[PDB]
Amino acid sequence: SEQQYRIEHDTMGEVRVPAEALWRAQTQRAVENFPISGRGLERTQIRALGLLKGACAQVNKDLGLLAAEKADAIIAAAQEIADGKHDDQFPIDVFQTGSGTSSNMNANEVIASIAAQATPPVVVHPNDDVNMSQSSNDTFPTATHLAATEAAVRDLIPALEYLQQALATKAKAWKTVVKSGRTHLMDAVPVTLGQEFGGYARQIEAGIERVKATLPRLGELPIGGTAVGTGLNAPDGFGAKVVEVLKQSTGLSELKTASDSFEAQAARDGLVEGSGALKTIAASLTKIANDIRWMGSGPLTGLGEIQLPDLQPGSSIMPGKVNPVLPEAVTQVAAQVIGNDAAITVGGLSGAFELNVYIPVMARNLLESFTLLANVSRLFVDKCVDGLVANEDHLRTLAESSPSIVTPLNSAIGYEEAAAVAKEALKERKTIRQTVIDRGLIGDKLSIEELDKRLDVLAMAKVKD
Amino acid sequence: QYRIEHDTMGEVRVPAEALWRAQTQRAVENFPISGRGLERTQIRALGLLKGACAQVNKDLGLLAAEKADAIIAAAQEIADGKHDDQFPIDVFQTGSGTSSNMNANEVIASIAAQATPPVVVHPNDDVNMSQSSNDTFPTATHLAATEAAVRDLIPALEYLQQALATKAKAWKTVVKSGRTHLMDAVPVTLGQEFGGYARQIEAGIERVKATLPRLGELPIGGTAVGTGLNAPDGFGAKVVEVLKQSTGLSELKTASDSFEAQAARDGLVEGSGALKTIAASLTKIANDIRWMGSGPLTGLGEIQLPDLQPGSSIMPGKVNPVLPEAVTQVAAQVIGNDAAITVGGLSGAFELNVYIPVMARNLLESFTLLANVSRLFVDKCVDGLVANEDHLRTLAESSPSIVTPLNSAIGYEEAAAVAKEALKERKTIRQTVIDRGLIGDKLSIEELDKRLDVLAMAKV
Amino acid sequence: QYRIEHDTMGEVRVPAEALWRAQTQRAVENFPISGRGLERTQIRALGLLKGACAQVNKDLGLLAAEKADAIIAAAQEIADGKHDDQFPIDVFQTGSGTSSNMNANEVIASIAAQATPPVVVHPNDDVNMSQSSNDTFPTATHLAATEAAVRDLIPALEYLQQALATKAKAWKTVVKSGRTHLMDAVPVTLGQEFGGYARQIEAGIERVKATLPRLGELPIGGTAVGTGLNAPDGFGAKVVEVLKQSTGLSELKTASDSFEAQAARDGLVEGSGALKTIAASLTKIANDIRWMGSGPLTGLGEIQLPDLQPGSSIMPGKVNPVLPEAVTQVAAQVIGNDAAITVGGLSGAFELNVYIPVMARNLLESFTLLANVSRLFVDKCVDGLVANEDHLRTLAESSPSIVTPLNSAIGYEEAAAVAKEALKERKTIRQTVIDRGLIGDKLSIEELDKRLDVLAMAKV
Amino acid sequence: SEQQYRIEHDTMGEVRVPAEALWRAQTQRAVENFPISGRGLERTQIRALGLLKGACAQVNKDLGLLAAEKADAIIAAAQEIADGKHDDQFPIDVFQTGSGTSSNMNANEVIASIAAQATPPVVVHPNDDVNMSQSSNDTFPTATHLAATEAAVRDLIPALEYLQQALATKAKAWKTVVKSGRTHLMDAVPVTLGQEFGGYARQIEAGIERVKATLPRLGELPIGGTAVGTGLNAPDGFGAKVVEVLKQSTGLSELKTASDSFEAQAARDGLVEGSGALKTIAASLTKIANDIRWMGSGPLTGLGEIQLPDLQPGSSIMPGKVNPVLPEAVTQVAAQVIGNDAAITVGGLSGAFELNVYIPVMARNLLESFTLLANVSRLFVDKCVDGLVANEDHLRTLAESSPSIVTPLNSAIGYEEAAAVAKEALKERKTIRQTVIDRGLIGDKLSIEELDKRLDVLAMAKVKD
Repeated sequence: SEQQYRIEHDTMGEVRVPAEALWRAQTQRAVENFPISGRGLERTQIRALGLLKGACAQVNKDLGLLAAEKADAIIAAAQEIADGKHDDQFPIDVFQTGSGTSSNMNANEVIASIAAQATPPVVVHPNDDVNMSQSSNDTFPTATHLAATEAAVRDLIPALEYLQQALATKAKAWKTVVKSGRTHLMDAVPVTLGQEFGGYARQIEAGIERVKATLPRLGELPIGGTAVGTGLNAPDGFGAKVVEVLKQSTGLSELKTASDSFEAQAARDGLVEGSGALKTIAASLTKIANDIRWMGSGPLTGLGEIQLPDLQPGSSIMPGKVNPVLPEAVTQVAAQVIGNDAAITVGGLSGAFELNVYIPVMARNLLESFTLLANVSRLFVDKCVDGLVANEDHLRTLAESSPSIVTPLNSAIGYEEAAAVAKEALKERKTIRQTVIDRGLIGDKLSIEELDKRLDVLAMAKVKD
Repeated sequence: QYRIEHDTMGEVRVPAEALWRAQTQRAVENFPISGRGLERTQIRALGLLKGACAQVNKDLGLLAAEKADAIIAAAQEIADGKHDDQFPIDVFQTGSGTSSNMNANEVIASIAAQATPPVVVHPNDDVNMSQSSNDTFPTATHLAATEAAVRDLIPALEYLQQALATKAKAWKTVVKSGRTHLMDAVPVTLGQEFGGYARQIEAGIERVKATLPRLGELPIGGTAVGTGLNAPDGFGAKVVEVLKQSTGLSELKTASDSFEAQAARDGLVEGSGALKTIAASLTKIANDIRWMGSGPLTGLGEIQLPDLQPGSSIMPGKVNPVLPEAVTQVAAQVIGNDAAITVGGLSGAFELNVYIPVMARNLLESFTLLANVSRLFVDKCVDGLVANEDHLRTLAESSPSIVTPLNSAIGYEEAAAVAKEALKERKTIRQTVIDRGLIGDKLSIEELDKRLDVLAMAKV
Repeated sequence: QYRIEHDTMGEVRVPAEALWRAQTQRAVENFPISGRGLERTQIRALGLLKGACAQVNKDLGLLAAEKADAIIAAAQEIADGKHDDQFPIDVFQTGSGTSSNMNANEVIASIAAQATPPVVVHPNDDVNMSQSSNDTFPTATHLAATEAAVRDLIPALEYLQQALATKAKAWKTVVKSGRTHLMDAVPVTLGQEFGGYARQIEAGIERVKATLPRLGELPIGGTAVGTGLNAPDGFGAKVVEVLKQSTGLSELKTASDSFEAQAARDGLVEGSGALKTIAASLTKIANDIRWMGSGPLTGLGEIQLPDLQPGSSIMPGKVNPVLPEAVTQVAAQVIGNDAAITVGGLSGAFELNVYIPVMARNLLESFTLLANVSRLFVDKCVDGLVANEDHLRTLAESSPSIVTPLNSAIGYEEAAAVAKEALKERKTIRQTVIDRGLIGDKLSIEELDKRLDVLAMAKV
Repeated sequence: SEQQYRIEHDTMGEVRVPAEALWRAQTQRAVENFPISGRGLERTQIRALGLLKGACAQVNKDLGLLAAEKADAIIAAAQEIADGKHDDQFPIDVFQTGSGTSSNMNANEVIASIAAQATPPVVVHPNDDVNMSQSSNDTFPTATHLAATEAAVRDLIPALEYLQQALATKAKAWKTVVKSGRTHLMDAVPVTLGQEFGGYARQIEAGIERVKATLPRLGELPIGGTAVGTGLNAPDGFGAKVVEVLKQSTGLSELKTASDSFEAQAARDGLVEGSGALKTIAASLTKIANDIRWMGSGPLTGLGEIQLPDLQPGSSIMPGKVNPVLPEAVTQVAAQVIGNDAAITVGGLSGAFELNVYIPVMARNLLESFTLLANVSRLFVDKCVDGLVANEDHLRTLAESSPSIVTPLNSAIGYEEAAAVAKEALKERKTIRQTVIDRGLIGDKLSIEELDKRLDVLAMAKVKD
């Protein structure tokens, strides 16, 4: 049958709210007001709002500001929200008012409805009780920084740690697997596949380092500053006490009150800082994934250096073809993180006076970047990196083929003559060794024995470990 | 509960009720990255194309009538959105969209298998006949994009432009002070400003339209690499003919070059730059409007915005410009999406750019956000705007820069001295001119008053 | 050694030999930020406009002949680049370009003061007559930008497109293996690929041309806020008339809306998106070319690039694709410049966008880099490219995916099994088909050989 | 008269080089090859190349690889280059080969020409001697990271420190200067001008923090890795010894050898990381500069909160008008840094195998961002921030005018009634105080004395210090 409504109200009047909804008047307005992307807060963001609302109620209870029956009912309802029992009750668009007033009221209203249908029913006012000592202006970006910290510490870093270990495992397994270095895409001097993969492992290690270095500021929460950062209508030390509860319940050691309470509301520069770390990682990952698909290019017309695990038929039309789908997923994610970074930057620069009103869009983009990076990193290990196989014979051949293996003769014959040696070898399809012989260079400056010691490609890659 | 399906890589457990098969199931397992799949508009576009392809194969005698008809019927179901739950593959799939192409192929086969009469079609040999993912998936993308441009954004933009033009006219004699550098300038009317904003949106429409020639190019018929191998002479022209007849999009066309259309997605980058420009226009229009609405008492107080919702969970009675906030945040998102599309576009290699799904995702999102926010910006903000005309008049008469039209009579340097004296002594411009002894051969009182008139000065 | 000049803020020490005056000197002191000033092209554009304005004031009887003639002569000197050392103000000046406008005004006055006969003109009252910085400086910007688009980039792009088209033709039967996802695909010809690249550049030209309608709009005549205060009826139309006659740029026009043209610089954002697209095209073309040239022995080895310089200070005899490196780095720069122009464009407030100098700087730089690198890309790279035809032929015949045209005879799944067997046993496709017993009712030997022909397969 | 040339040569043959030039064959080729932007290396980049070439020669001398006469002549010539005596001898475009081969050869050739015209002349070979133990692949990005570290530590940070001190000085001077907070551009609750400026000071302090947190990786130099990162043709410990010389001569404590020698050449992710710090600062600065020009907007039709120092006549046409030119310079710079960041990102993601060949473009953009930020920050202090004057009476009036001063009544009368109070006050142009009275709210929940204590605007801004 037809959609049913019950009446709710706010300070602007009465609103018809769908009968099955736990949200009330202000949420419903926002539903009518912002039907823009059709996407609302993520699971991670609803969880954070839930945890925060509970902690605030806890502290209000602790300080005698909110009666136990009310506080306990708000905390039980907030726990349910944290646990994901009410995600369908947050229908508000990402592209709502830029302070998140609407989503803050969403949480307030939902908690009130939950508390009213409990056993026994408990009446809490969405503003006076569930929002006691709070503004959207501290709580909504607090929930944002909390979720972002969580994603950094529990989601991305562990994934990156796992990717790094998988790369370092190839660095060790392939330490003496000689091949031709390539600079500018042209034949350079020998390296090992291991040394390359050690490179990649460091890119990822430095990525972990990058994420960590943002945490001291990504971790700052404005809770306590209420409307403008003055903390009006909040008790002394409210923010400190909320953060203490949140640190205890989440186990996130990096959460802290803001250094400056006006900076933490007038700006979301911490979100801009965190995005810069992930855009760096997108650059590292693009590089890594690219070298891997290039190395796996073929079977026959490419570089043919390594074999990637087959994951799915490559082509609706070319039968038998298999494609480096995982590196494609990695490089597409990197592109998304880069675009998201730019969206965060615009948001970040557009604050005015006491409030940056781009929190939902910045929240959306930063958290997405974290999720995509974390997920793609784990898949990159399990469905690509771990099962790579080196084509070792073909790789030694490549190493031996570069005319630039003449390079270690520089100290003996000089750069100019060595260049002539390389030009001649290649013009006459001769080996560097025979060309050296032919050009009359064996003598006091260079014996045959020195020439062979020096052209040894594995020796030339100078394996350190 | 699971059933076994197979592909050329072997056998795969697929959920029993699911209409997709082996290749789709692997994609579900391989790319759980974002948890978001193709949008409604993309699924629709895929369905229409698959029906179009089967129509052409049928017309040309390549695909038997029973098989073609079963595919056409099934693709129409997909197009109409009866099977969106049957497209579970992530956006962040293989960059050609092979997985989503096979997803359409597999789901069509399953629908056909249970139709009346039942008909067995092979996902590769029949439903993918004469096709590659490399031409069809960007064709569906460019089809979705052209549909969004023409039927969604342009109309929304036309609606916003009309609302602004309406204000340009309604407020044509509403004089106020111009501001340049944020400082008191000479007189303008609120209407002039809104005529400015209306042109920005009109120019936005021109900017979207200018991209259609290349945005509407579809690589269909180029198959695997652009050469048309395995497709018959004229497959593309004919599929595009069918798509124009069914969709009514006049802008669709075959690619000028069938290699450019698969090796690159430059038309998507081009489309995005149009959108990026509109983002910038909309940021400006929206900012001016929130600044004009600022107060009640501590800002500029030029106009009143329709109340849409309580502004503050803590500050009672306060109302906030929530709609210009939606707009400016949508603009930011479009700028981000543009950077993503840019990274994708520059990253092609040889016969295939393999960033189609991320490019497609970001371009289509910018379209929808812009179209949706634009309509709302009219109905919930622009239409209800109310000018505080007397306060605006007061502002127009308060700017010391109204001394400007005296330049030709007293010269810039003396006019500057008039301005500075007026300001420092808290005197009017007129009185300062008089005080400084400028009435005489230089300038009559009649002229002074004629030229200091703020409504004349705004030159409607 | 210094002399005293003054403005309405008071007296300023100016270097004695300098032709600029008080307002320019303050700008020199206020903005030592980048150490870079207006480019040659910008100074030229300013000079032409200032002469154009004096011409119109003269025609309309607003500026006496002696004064107008002195200004016209002086502005022509500036235009021809005889006084670039007299424009020392930083790019990062007041965002309206007031400082550079006064710089032109002051230098003109000084030139006029020492001309024959000598003529005293006032920088504000005479040389700036009927003008603001708010219309003239963006007019000069849009004039420079239109000049760069039409006389610099488009011709360079036409030159690159011709060089690519030449290769498209010269190499039309040079068969090689296609690559999609970086993996062995079906056959293409090198020419087809280069036809692809040529279309990208041809589409680039179309993309630049499509921006001219709005890029060539000049706010001239709108003066301080867009209302035309202090300028006579038709000042803009008339200045633009003169500029078209002198420059021969057919694309210059007055603004559709005189407020949009000063409140925003959206035409610059639009122009940049065109350039950004070209950056992406050029990255792709250049990458393919460096990858095709990769080796001598450890890469793909498809083509040889003209040697331009020793590649390595340490690796003797090595040569590197230095020109595609210049191109791809130019592309990056253009993408950056685009982000800068975007931040500028969205940041207008009321009657004036005050980011004109940074916008102007980045748009004009993208133009010059692209035009310059494009010409070089032809003369020092594309023209001299040499195809290794026999190696390419070997690649075309080596791809296991040449089994593809058998789909209609043996079906996708069997063809896949043929490919996999060929690869695993190191057998040819033809032999594998035979081995797997497929010759018969399905497929004759004559047909197998007809369809496996790589040059036919590329379908020229 | 006509341009004169002398003949030089490299391994590709003979080149005509302008007679007054100290560069030789390979530089001249690059001049003909890359006439793209018409801009070459900056003063900072030539200095770094000069310092590096000297240190390499020093270490080669120390280890017995290069004879004293040769080393001493290279070091004297390198010193002259470091000191800026030969900037006109680096004519090569930014948009040269992406490893900087050309600029590395530029330095090698110039040093050789200097050494030849010394007293007595000393012949050093540009490859064999001046480039001993080096590649462009380690030296050019070493000179880049060195210059970037220098700009961070000696240029930006000190400027930012100076901007921060100037902001904190206003934070203290204006601590009790009450005014109306603004959120969403609408009347909020009172703040002081000081609290706002404390916000800004923290944004800049967190910017210093951001720059510092990149240094451990921005400081890594690949010197020692030579061609591919294997250090072939370099002695054991070459990089360590060069860095030791460079640390001693520059006083830059943050310089260090690379953690992974292949990461430091295959990538310039450190440059991407440094750019992310500065783009965050661009966001902070845009915000700060914006609030300042808005506060200074007027004289009569704006917010009229503060007076900015006049720096120049504002308008060629509007006489007497003065414009916030410095904030305009700040916000334009911020835009440039943002665009530069994106150019760096593209470069950073585009590496292949053993070498990222986008070093010149990335170098160009990062260093520019540093210079512009450093210069604009110092001017922002001296020509704007330091001499700001608060319009204190007008600001108290603004504070007293916001209908949102009803906010501290929430705990006494409830959010809904307080909203009705604010709506009524404003509809009937009454004060919040009188409206409270009129609505019959003085009673047991709220005395007249409590109502006056609570509406006190300076008390409501809750000054902490």
